[PDB]
This record gives sequence, structure tokens and C-alpha cells, in this order.
Amino acid sequence: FRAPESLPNPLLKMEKVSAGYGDRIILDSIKLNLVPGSRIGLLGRNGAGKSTLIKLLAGELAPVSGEIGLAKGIK
Amino acid sequence: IKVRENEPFDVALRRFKRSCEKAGVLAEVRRREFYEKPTTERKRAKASAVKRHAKKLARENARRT
Amino acid sequence: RKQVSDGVAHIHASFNNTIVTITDRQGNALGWATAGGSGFRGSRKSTPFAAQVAAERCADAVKEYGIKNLEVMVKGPGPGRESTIRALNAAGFRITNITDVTPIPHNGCRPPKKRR
Amino acid sequence: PRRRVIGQRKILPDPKFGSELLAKFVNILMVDGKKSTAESIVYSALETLAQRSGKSELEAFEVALENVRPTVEVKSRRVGGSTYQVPVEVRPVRRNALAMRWIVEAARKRGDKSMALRLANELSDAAENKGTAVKKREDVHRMAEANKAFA
RNA sequence: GUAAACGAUGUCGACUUGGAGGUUGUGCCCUUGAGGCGUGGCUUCCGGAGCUAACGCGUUAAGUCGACCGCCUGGGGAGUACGGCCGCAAGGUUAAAACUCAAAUGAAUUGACGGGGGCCCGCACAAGCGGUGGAGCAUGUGGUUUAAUUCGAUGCAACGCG
Ligand SMILES: Nc1ncnc2c1ncn2[C@@H]1O[C@H](COP(=O)(O)OP(=O)(O)OP(=O)(O)O)[C@@H](O)[C@H]1O
Ligand SMILES: [Mg+2]
Ligand SMILES: [Mg+2]
Ligand SMILES: [Mg+2]
Ligand SMILES: [Mg+2]
Ligand SMILES: [Mg+2]
Ligand SMILES: [Mg+2]
Ligand SMILES: [Mg+2]
Ligand SMILES: [Mg+2]
Ligand SMILES: [Mg+2]
Ligand SMILES: [Mg+2]
Ligand SMILES: [Mg+2]
Ligand SMILES: [Mg+2]
Ligand SMILES: [Mg+2]
Ligand code: NA
Repeated sequence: FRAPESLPNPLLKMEKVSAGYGDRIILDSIKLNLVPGSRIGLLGRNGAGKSTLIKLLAGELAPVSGEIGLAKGIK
Repeated sequence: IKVRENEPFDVALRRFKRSCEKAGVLAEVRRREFYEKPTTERKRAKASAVKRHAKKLARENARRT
Repeated sequence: RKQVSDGVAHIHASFNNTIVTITDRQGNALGWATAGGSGFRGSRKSTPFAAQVAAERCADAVKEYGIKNLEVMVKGPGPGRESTIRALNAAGFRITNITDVTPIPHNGCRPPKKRR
Repeated sequence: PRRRVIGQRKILPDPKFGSELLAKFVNILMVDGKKSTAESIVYSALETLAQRSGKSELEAFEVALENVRPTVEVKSRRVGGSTYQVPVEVRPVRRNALAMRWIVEAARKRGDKSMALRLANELSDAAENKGTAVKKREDVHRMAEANKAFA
């Protein structure tokens, strides 16, 4: 992997996430931000939202509550 | 060494029994001495012992302490 | 299996490790653990804390037999000599009599050289 | 240090609030003797923190401080010429001092807007357990737990 | 057939104040009770006179004497070469010279030093704050250059110095 700028110190603004997928609610609580340099592994059983959380952080699954945030210069 | 000691409640009290052979003998038999270093060590150890009486001999000073 | 009632603990300490073995009263080993295998490779497996960890790691994984009384036998003087009986008693065991067996020759075979 | 001792340096308490912890906070985060420039920063931060929290003094500072103050930390205590770190039990007086330094460093990082806003965001994150300041506490806890062998 | 085979002190004998002990015999006695009173053999430590360069030795002398034996004559060359004797061998024992230097050597004294010890101190380490080392420019210094790049200071304690 090459070298990026890695500027933004607040990686994202996370608050009252309430990720649901529409029909139901998947996740509502959340954890510590990614705080550049942190390395986190998501444990958990199957059908528990490990992929909903990844897509929510990626920005392809708008939370029903809203305002999931993402820093200005994140690649 | 072997102790039952039912009378205390989780009190080791095996210090007295462990202070018989384990501390000294095994530490001694870990390496070979020389057959002539033991005699020198014993002579020096017992020459230092008689210095205890020489230290005792030094009390008879006022020393203003 | 077989629900053994009263067992024997072997605490083989040394200047480099501390192996704890739980067996029956006849000498058939039930389960063993070691400070080095507890994830303490190096100089850190000589500390009494590693021996404490190994004692609990051996008390666990042998509940298949449900032992209530343990006769501890201590061998190989080292850092993990008195710090392991408390770790065993902090696991739900009856430490009845703490035997201390340790090989002592009566001036037997010649020891190795003295280091420098 | 070698022989002598010190009582303490008495500090004038906070002007607006009847406390000295905030005055020491101002002292920690000022620079070049610009106390009148640090005062506006700290008071603006505590202004914009209360509106987001729901309380003025306790929830503004203490709840964000007790989630970042350390408990144990590592110090070099070699015996035989090695370099391994020996964890030690930190003292209650130094806990707040360490916590405030960590919070101010986290707020000096996180460059978005004026410092009066950076500190406010960093303190809300501290109060929720969401900042770099609490990450430092968790890291030092990890180090102490890993070196818990020596005691 | 050699060792730091060493109390680095040949064997034998006589004489010359004391103290604290260890181990092994014996007579007397209030073993009348884990005791006292004397006398021999061996042995450990400290110490008087005396002796000694000093360190130290000091009734088990390195003190005062007698008998007999062994050995020494500046440091290297050298316990080496040659020769003889012994040895299965490795080697052992006896044992020089030419040449070369004006010194080698012992004990103790004052310092200095120790990756020897003990006790204290110093913004010495630790706990912190702010910097230099990177870029622009100022100043000094070495280098290189030039007709001259005037002379001096050049570890700490020269280099915004005369
Ligand atoms: N597109 C979707 N529409 C509706 N429900 C969905 C959708 N995708 C996932 N879900 C539901 O959301 C829950 C979690 O799905 P998700 O794919 O995030 O699982 P996961 O915990 O990450 O596990 P896995 O390892 O299977 O991906 C499940 O109950 C699943 O049925
Ligand atoms: Mg070995
Ligand atoms: Mg020879
Ligand atoms: Mg000879
Ligand atoms: Mg001899
Ligand atoms: Mg001789
Ligand atoms: Mg004769
Ligand atoms: Mg003497
Ligand atoms: Mg010869
Ligand atoms: Mg010959
Ligand atoms: Mg000599
Ligand atoms: Mg520069
Ligand atoms: Mg010049
Ligand atoms: Mg100056
Ligand atoms: Na998934």
C-alpha cells in the first residue's frame, strides 16, 4: 500500500446512528471513532450487522436517523 | 519434606520446613567446586567468624553516641 | 470422565519454567499446563506471576473430572514455589497436605562445570 | 529533588466558578503567558459544552475527566541492566494533571476550527469515550496489563 | 618421578614473662547437681622482652646457644646448548659459555587510578516546558581561491571571540 495524506483527524461524526435497512432496525448503538491509526476487528455471529456497519461507515446505506458524517479528505 | 497442618486455614507455615534443605543444599550441588576451592572457602568463612569477637571487643569506647 | 474424586498435583518449578500437572492418585496424568505454553515465551515465564497463571490454566480444562481434594507435591525449587498453591486455592480446591519432594543425591554423579 | 522538598504552589481559583481545577486547566493550555487569550478559549468551550450536555460544571468537565484520567502507568525500573518497563500505581494528585495534559494535546490535534471549538468537541468525545484522549488511556492500560508480570 | 610437592621456614637437643580456646589421657576431690583442684600429648588466635629493612615472628620463635647436612653470590642469555645417566615415549637429573645492561629486586610512604566498597551532593539522571539538528537570511570559523583575502584565539575553557 502506498502513502496517503492521512490529514483528517476527526474521521467521522457519529451520533444516534439507528441503522435499520428500512423494514427493521439493525443497529442503534455505536463505538469509539476510528481515531486515525486505530486498527479494529469486528467480531460477532452471522446476521448481526457486521456488514451493515461497514456499509454505513462506507456511505452506501443512509441511516434512518441520519447524520452519519465523514471527514472532508478521506479516501 | 511433607506437612499436613490442618490446624491453620490457608496459612502456609512451611517456611520452617523449607528452611532445612532446599535453600542451601540444592544451590550448593548445582556446580562442581574443585576439591580444593571448598577448603579455601571454608577457611575464609571460619576466619571471618572469629572477627565477630573482635567486633565485640570494640564496645569499650565512650564514643559520645 | 470417570469423575475422579481426589487427585495429586505436581508443581515442577525450575529456573526457566514451571510445569503444573493434575493427575489421579495412582499416577495417570489427567491434564497439564505450563508457563511457557500460557503465552509467556522468554524471560517472562520465570516470574511467579506466570506460575500463578499456569496453576489456574491447569485447574481449568480439568473440570471434566470434578476434583475436590488435591495433594500438592512441589519439586524443583524456583520462583514459582509458594505463589502457585495460592493460585490453586483461588480455583476451588482443598489443598490438604503440601508435600515437598526434591531430588537430593548423597554425593552421586559429578555435577557440570562452573560457569564464568 | 535529591534532598529537598516543596509544599506546593498555591493557585488562584477560577474567576467565574468557585473551583481551582479549571484554573489549572487554563494554566495547562495557555502559551507564552497569554492567560487572557486562554481564558476566552476555555470559557467559550465550556459555553458550547453545556448546551450539548445538559449541565454547566459537573457534566462539562468532571465527567469528561474521569473517562480519561489514568489509573496505572509504566516506568523504567531496571535491576540487572535491562530496559523492560515496570508498571506503577499512579497517585490521585497526578491523575487529574495527566488527564488534563492528554485532553489538551488531543484538542491541539483535531484541527477543524478555532481552538474554542476544538476543545469543546474533544471534551464531548471524552465525555462519551470517543476521542484520542481516552484512546491514550486505553493504550497505557494495555501496556500496564501486558507488563503486569513485574510487580 | 614432576607441582605455589608452601607454615615459600632441614633434622635433633637445651634455656627464656602471659591470655582466650579446641581435641585426647590420667590423680585427687564437696561427681557430693549439666562440678571444682593438678598433670601430660597434639593443636587455633592474639600478644611482652628480644630479633628484623620493614611486614611480622613471638615457649609449635624468624629470641639465646650447640651438632650435622643441603644451598646462594647482579639482571637477561638460561634451568637453555653440548656431554653423561635414567626412560617405551613424553621427558627427567647433572649443567655452561659467547654476547648484553647498569641496573633487576624486597618492604613501606604520599598521591593518582579501578568495568572495587561505603556515605553525600550538583537542571546529573528522573518529572515537565521550550529549543538546536531541515529550510531562508545575519555573524563567526575552518577549507578552496586570490595580487592580498593582515595578525591573534582553535576540545570542555576557540568559533555574535581581541
Ligand atoms: N438488503 C437487505 N435488506 C433487508 N435486510 C437485510 C439486507 N441486508 C441484510 N439484511 C438483514 O440485516 C441483518 C444483518 O445483515 P448483514 O449482512 O449485515 O450481516 P452480518 O452480521 O454482517 O453477517 P455476514 O457475515 O452474514 O455478512 C440480517 O438480519 C439480514 O437479514
Ligand atoms: Mg548448564
Ligand atoms: Mg620441570
Ligand atoms: Mg622442584
Ligand atoms: Mg599440600
Ligand atoms: Mg621449596
Ligand atoms: Mg634421619
Ligand atoms: Mg603473633
Ligand atoms: Mg634441560
Ligand atoms: Mg641432556
Ligand atoms: Mg620473586
Ligand atoms: Mg539551520
Ligand atoms: Mg582568521
Ligand atoms: Mg556570546
Ligand atoms: Na457481512
